[PDB]
Amino acid sequence: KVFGRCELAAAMKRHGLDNYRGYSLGNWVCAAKFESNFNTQATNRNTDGSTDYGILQINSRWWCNDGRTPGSRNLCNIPCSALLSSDITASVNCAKKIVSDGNGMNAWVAWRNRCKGTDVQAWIRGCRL
Amino acid sequence: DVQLVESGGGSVQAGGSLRLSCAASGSTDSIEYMTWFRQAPGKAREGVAALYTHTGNTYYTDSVKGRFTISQDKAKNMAYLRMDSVKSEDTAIYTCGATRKYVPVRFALDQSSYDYWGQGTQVTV
Repeated sequence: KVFGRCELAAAMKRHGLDNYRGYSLGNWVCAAKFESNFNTQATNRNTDGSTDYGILQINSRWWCNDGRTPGSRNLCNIPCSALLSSDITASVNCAKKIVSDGNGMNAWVAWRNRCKGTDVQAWIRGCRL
Repeated sequence: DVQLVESGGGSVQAGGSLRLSCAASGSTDSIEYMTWFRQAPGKAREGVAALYTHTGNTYYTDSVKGRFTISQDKAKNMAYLRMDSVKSEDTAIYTCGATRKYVPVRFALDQSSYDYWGQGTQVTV
């Protein structure tokens, strides 16, 4: 499923991401745009055998188990397939754990490079939330 | 990829200080963690101090807390290990490690969490 910007903003708001760990809602929408282009089925294989899954491109080396990654730790205690669902619940709950790891949203490369320090509120403007 | 070069190793008397440098080449802000590991003679390699470059947060193994300080110069892809008040137990080959992927903090001092390594520098107390 490919979310619309405001459709995702609304869903993320319902999931309680607004100001989660101090990150306003726009940060999350912006992160999803650059990580997966709002695509819940996005996947990216890495040179270390791991794979990034879902709308927030969560890595199988640490957060979810896809049973094909060397040195996996499944800290979110979920199968990576749950991160490919049209229902973002699993991605959101894991993202909440990741952003609470100790280094904020910096864990998302796309967020660091295209969202951090920008006017992220722009990402929820017009959404009538 | 990332190349890691260490420098600053050598002899130091117990109680003295030494500063190690780790210079990375092959990327800049894609590097996530820059970390120092060490391997004492006849022992297994252990994480000593880790630094997450995008926040400057640091993580230390208990035996060096308060004595060693890891810092960086993000612009130059440099990581430094200031070893203050060294002890005989600190004798070892110090090696720099790095990753271009996020690593949960709880595993930031584990060697298996790193994808790039320097060649090591000897420190003798």
